[PDB]
This record gives sequence, C-alpha cells and structure tokens, in this order.
Amino acid sequence: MIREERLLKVLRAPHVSEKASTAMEKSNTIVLKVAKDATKAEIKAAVQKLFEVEVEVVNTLVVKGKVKRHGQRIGRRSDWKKAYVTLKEGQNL
Amino acid sequence: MKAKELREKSVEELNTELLNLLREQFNLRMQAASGQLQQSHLLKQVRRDVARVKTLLNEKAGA
Amino acid sequence: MKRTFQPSVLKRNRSHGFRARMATKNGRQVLARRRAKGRARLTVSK
Amino acid sequence: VVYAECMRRRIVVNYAKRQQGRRVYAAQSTHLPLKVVYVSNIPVILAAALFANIQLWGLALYRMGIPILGHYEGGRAVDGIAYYLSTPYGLSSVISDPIHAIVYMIAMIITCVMFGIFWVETTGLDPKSMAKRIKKSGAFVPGIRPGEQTAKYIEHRLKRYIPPLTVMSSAFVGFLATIANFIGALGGGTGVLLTVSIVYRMYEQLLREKVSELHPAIAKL
RNA sequence: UACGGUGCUGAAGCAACAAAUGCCCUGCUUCCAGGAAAAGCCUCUAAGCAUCAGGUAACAUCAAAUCGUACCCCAAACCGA
RNA sequence: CGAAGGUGUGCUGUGAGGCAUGCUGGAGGUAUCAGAAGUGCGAAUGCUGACAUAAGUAACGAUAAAGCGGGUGAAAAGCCCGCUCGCCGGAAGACCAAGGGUUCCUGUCCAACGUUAAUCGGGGCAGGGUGAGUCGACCCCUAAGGCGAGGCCGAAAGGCGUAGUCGAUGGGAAACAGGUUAAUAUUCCUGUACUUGGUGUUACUGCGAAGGGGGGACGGAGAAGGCUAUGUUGGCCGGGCG
RNA sequence: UAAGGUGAUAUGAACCGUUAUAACCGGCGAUUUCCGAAUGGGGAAACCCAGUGUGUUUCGACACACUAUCAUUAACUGAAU
Repeated sequence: MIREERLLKVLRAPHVSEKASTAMEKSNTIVLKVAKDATKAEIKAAVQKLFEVEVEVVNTLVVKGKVKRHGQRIGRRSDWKKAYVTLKEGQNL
Repeated sequence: MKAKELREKSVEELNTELLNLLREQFNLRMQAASGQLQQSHLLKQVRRDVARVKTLLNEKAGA
Repeated sequence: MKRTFQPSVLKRNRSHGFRARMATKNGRQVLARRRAKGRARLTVSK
Repeated sequence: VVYAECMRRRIVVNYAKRQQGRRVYAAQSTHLPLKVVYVSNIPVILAAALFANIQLWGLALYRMGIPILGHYEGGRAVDGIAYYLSTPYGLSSVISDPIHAIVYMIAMIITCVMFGIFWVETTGLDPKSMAKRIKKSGAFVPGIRPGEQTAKYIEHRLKRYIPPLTVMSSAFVGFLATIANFIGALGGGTGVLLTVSIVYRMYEQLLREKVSELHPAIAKL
C-alpha cells in the first residue's frame, strides 16, 4: 500500500570468483543476484536503508552465456541477475 | 501427522513474517549465501514454519 | 552447397507457434496428434 | 588471551567437483581459516625480552659502576629508564602510578612495532606468490580442469590475508600483553599470553600426525 | 618497476594549398513515369462547462519503468554434412 | 560333492539321429507313454548385427611462402616467446545485422576431438564477463497485408466481411568528449552536457470535443553550384645527424 | 499407523523420531507460482500492454479486488417511424 517488504526480500547472493570481484562485489559497484526483474527501486532503496546509498547508477542485466550444471550431461540455465549497480557509498559494512 | 503447534492469530502472524521471510535472507539466507552450515536443519524450519503461517491463515481463517 | 530451406523467424511462430496451430483446428490436428503421441515436438517449442 | 584469533574468515575459490549431485557427497575444494596472527609472536617475545635485558643490565651496571639506566635499591628499579620500563605485575594492579603505566605501555607497543618491522626486514612471511601456489590445478575427478582459481589475480587475496602475521597485530599483541600485566597474573600475564599460543600451535602437533597417514584426507586444492 | 607492470609529465598543438563520392539539398533544376499513410505535429470551434475546472506562462519539483548490450558475424561462432 | 551350455575324444544308427566319454563350465537339465507345435535354411544383388578385403594401396582439402634463436616440457614444423621472411590490404582491415548467440575473456586440461605432430584451439574442462531517461529493443505511429463481435454467405464442417482489432520492409523526447578490465560500455567511471514527460509551486488566464480546421507530405531524373569533415603541404614545435 | 527415520540417482549435509509424537497410511484441509479452454486488450501462451473498481500514498510511489466472448433469460431505457 505504499511499498512492500516483498522487495526487501531481494537478496539472493553476491557474485564472487576470479576477475570481477575486485570492487565489483566490494566498494562502490557491487554485483549480485538481485530478484529477476529487480525493480530498480527497492533494490536501490533497500541499501538506502542499509548504507544510505542512493546508488551511483542502478543497473540491471540478466546474466548469460551457455547452460551448465551438468555441462557434460545436459545442462539447465535458469537465469538470474547481476545487479551491476554502482552504489554511491560503500562504507557501513 | 496431527500433533503440532498451538495455532496463531493474525495479529501476531504479522510479527512472524518479519523474521523468517524478511530479514532472514539478510542474515541466514544471506548467510546461506555465505555458507558455514553444520546445522543444515535450522534453515528448513525457516521455511516450514511460515508455511504454517499461511496454512493457519487459510485453513483456520487467521486463527 | 547452400540449401533449400532457410530460417525465417519473421514468420516461424505464426507459421506454427501456439496461436498458429491452435489457430487451426487442423493444426490442432497436430496438437490432437500430439495429444495422441506425447511427442516432444509439438509446435517444436517449450 | 584465548578470544583473540576467534573469528571466521574463509575462502573457497579452490574447485573440485567429483561425483556431482549434492547429496552424493559435495563438489568443491574447501579451504578456510578461522584463526589468525601466526608469525608476529616471535616479535613480542623479543620485545618483552629486551626489557628483561634492560632491568638486568641496568642493575648490573648500578652496583658495579655508574647508574646510566636507572637507580635501584630494594632489588628492582625505583628510578631511571629502568623504572619507566618495568612491568607492574605480580598479584594485583598498580593504579598508584598512572604515568608509569602510560610510558611503559607506549614503550612496549612501539618496541613490539619495532621487532615486527625487523620481522619484515629479516625473516617474515609471503603473500604474493603464496597466492599463486595453489593454481596449477584444483581438484580433479580426474575430469574437471579448473580455472576458478586464477593463477595470478589472487596475490591481493593473500596480501589482505597476510599480514597481519608479521606485523599489524604486533602493536595489538604488545598492547594485549601489557594490559594482561596491568591486571596481573600468576606465571606472568604476558607469559600466559605467550604460553597459551605456544601450547595451541603445539597441541595440535601432538594430535597432528594420526589421520593422513592413511594417505591423506583430501580434495581442497 | 615485480619485470607482470605501475607512477610522473607535457612542447608544438597553426596557417596556406589542396580536399571527399561526406554535406547545404526533400535545395535548385528538369522530365513524366507521377511520386505513402498515420502518429508526432499545429490550430479552431462544437456540445458542454463555464472566471472555476481546465488553460496559459514562469518557476520549482519529481519521474524517466521492463529488457538487450560479451563475442563470431564471408566466419573454426552464419549457412554449407 | 558339479545341471545346462561352451568345448575335445572314442563307440553307434542308413539317415533323421543316438551313445560313451575328456576339458571347460558353474549352474540347472531332464525316461516312458501320452498331449501340443512359432519344429529344422545355401543360395531370394534376402533382413539384421558381428566379422573381411583392397592396402597401409588411395588419401591426409586449395601455393597469400616463411625463416631463425631462445622458452616450456619428456617431447614442439604446429605449443610459448622473441627475432629475422612472404602475402592481402575498397581486405585478407576494422565495426554489425541475421544467425550463432557464449562460439566470447579468463583460467586451466590433452584423453577424445582439431585433417597429422600439439603441452596447444572456438577441442576438453573450470571460473569470469555484456550494466543506458539521453543508446537500442520493449515503446508511440502508420504500408503491404492480416484478423474481425455484430454483420452477410455456406450440410456439418465452413466462407465472405463491419464496427472494430491486428499489422514493417515506412514515420513518433534526448549526450557527448575523454578515461577505464585480459572479460565493459553513448551502458562503468570521469569531466562537461542533453532531453522529455508526470508532480509541485507560483504568477497570469476561458477553457472546452474519438469533432473541425491545419499539417505532416514525399517521384525520378537532371542541372548545377556552394560548403566542410578532410586530405596534402608549408610553416610551426620537439627530437635527431645517421 | 509407527521405531526407527530425514523422496530418487544424491551416498552427502546436517538433523529427526528419539520409538506414539520420525516416518508412514488413510480422510480432510491449505497452498497450489507462471501459462493454458483463460476470459480487459495485445498476444508469435508460460508473455507485452492495460483499464475499472477498492484501497494506500510518504505523493515519490504503492497495494488489493473487479473488467471476456458467445448463448439463454429477465429487467431498464428506447432511432430512422
């Protein structure tokens, strides 16, 4: 009725591993599985209740390139997000 | 089977939902997202617990 | 060589996609015969 | 003393998957720490020992020459450089002399910083290539050929982890040791501090041998 | 400086000639072959409502969702068994 | 404590067949007489599978030449690097659509697979990567053209077709330059800008129709001309004398 | 109905019952996402775009229900006449 806790339940995972974790998962700029359409809204205002970030650029991108999860069997790719936002702060960890 | 809970009213079902559905994936299903569970069994009753919230909402009419 | 049938997706779904074989009762023959075969190929879709 | 490396950091980037399916077993290579500070010890051994020399050396020079480092009487120091560097402990806190506590405390911290830095310039610990040490392979079925670990693009992970292990808790330990003496203890508050640590690296050595001489428990690379 | 790479800096920085198949230009011109449509777009009233509401202007504010974006692409990513 | 079978040997019956018997084998198989047959294959360029040949015979795919020295490693024509050579270059450059759409980077691995050798590849296998009010698509508008309540035809089935509804290959807000990862990009960052639309506020104020008017709004050719990116030079500025 | 359990490959992880409170069976119930005859439109279904209500609203935005066609019927209004 004015906002929903439903998209304050958006956390699903921070990305990790090799290159692109460097300030891409830390500092300003953070990348993480965020809902499925995000909302570009309570994904920038649920960290504005947590770091106060009005978020330097709220971005989205659904995440792509090949099935696996038994890539030598048949694979399945359910698809997900990299948030790939830039936060405007990152300092209250 | 048959033999559980105590039933829950919908003036306090309220409170339950803010702890195992919300702000619980920010600490336990964020920390599922940050592992270290040799207590796998605890997680399964964050689910099956608020799954009883809405059973005792539609079954019992919020009672 | 270079062959005889080539992609067009600019008609595919509306050559036999769901509301293009539903569309026809006789393309719901297809789907009647695939509610008679349980084929994976249907409209060749999900 | 014992609640001073209890903490959980943990990294998995080491890869395995062998016999996939998540109730089959597992699927990864499963490294972690949980305990930290581990070559900065020998520094605060040195720092306390230096004061042991000064209290010794000064008293020796006192009753067989010139007071240069302090004045004694009653056995121990009563004055001088040697007093301001003496350790308060024995059964209870000394709150009578607060400036003594402040100078001694500052003195011990900086002395600990000093031998920690000399534990940089002569005998220390590596991160940069401790980084790169693991990735040639992860763990293979044999069959899955890693590159989750990246042979460089890991130096830093190491250079965040190590130190604090030659420095950077030398300060902190020297602090902890000092206030461990302001409380005071039997066997020495700092001696307890060193002893607990020596015992912990020891204890596990008594235990250590037994499991992997069946050829090792494995799959963590 | 690892020897992978990083730090530090900055002169000249124009004019002539000579320029484009680029553009003015849906131009202009010509010729008959005869050259969309709508939206966007502008304006007027109509019934009405009637100062109102609206409108108009200025200013300020807020908003600007949902997705793509790698890479081959005459090619080992297209097609050709 | 050795069934069946697989499988040697000896005897026997005209044969169909039968016996004796060894091995192997490691489980079952089974009078008589009586019952019932999917009851016997050398030819069908039969069917089907397994198994041959040629023959190591042919062959190893486009000539746009590389050569060398190190490296790695057990090993290099092909992996790695470097250094020396040829070729395309209105392409063989560099960028895209479609389609691929991960083939991509990265990191690994060599078995298989790349037309060989290969440590190597888009191979194999792990990770990592595509971020937008202003860029694009969703999105607004229209073509051909479709659908089409109702409607008008037609055994059923079913057709034609309205009000409408759909529908690109055509038309509807704005951002750029720098700078940036081995994976990014008008997307990230930076610097400096742009836009539209809603809200709000304010000031003034007549506003008001799927309506009306207006307007989008257009060919080809041809004849020119103008213009600039720019190109080339000189000059300049730096460096250099082989 | 029950002392052993915690679906399969899937072994694990952790737990559970802790033997009647696991788990199972049977009845009942709940949810039952997205699509789909699908029904607000669009529509190349699992998707695009939407309304109307009923709410909220912090005014930025935000929830919640309703909205098909076609048939049958009734009721109300009612041209050319």
